Amino acid sequence: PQITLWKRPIVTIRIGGQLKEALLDTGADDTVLEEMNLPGKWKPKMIVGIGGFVKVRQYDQIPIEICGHKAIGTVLVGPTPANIIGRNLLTQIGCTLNF
Amino acid sequence: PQITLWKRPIVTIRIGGQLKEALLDTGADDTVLEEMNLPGKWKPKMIVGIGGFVKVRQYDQIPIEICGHKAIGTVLVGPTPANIIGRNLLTQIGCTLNF
Ligand SMILES: CC(C)CN(C[C@@H](O)[C@H](Cc1ccccc1)NC(=O)O[C@H]1CCOC1)S(=O)(=O)c1ccc(N)cc1
Repeated sequence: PQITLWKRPIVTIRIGGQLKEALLDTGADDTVLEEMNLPGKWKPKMIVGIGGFVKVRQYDQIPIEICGHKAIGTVLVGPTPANIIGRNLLTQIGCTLNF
Repeated sequence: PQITLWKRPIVTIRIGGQLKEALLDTGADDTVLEEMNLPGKWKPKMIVGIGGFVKVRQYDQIPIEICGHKAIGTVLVGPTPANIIGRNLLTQIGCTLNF
């Protein structure tokens, strides 16, 4: 699709057999989801945003779908105020910025 | 242009007669630049990011150019780890996300 930017680029994603809303975020290297459960082993990671450093759990090889586009990727979980789809997945599904 | 996302979508902007690099950030409602001096008067504002709330200065009607595209808009200045161009300007210059 083409996603315009006068409103937040919120889309529907699928993870862990559930549908959620997430922000398509070109300014995030990595994908971060608000607190939830994911299966198996996770490493702790540090990310930096505005406001400073946040400790999150990194899950590898997580099946996920973003507007009908399927992928398996790394997904960080922790205290973010918004589900965020970052460049690791945006590139995978072929997303570009155009003007 | 078309800007791909396997690397950070960093572009050249012009503001206050200087060229700087900035992140095209679909996940930022607003444009925030690292500390700099800008003409005239400013209101304080609070923004939220992944690590919490940050106090910034809001300058209105700032002439700016983003990758060859000229505009006048709101620009916030504050302690951000990166120059970021948010949806206020991205929409103006006709940015979309496409996949
Ligand atoms: C600070 C930039 C460079 C990186 N952030 C992405 C930005 O798009 C960030 C996304 C966000 C949306 C909603 C709530 C909180 C954060 N928006 C942001 O700060 O909104 C400010 C900027 C102006 O208006 C408000 S990030 O969240 O810290 C980030 C960093 C690393 C990873 N792996 C994931 C996310």
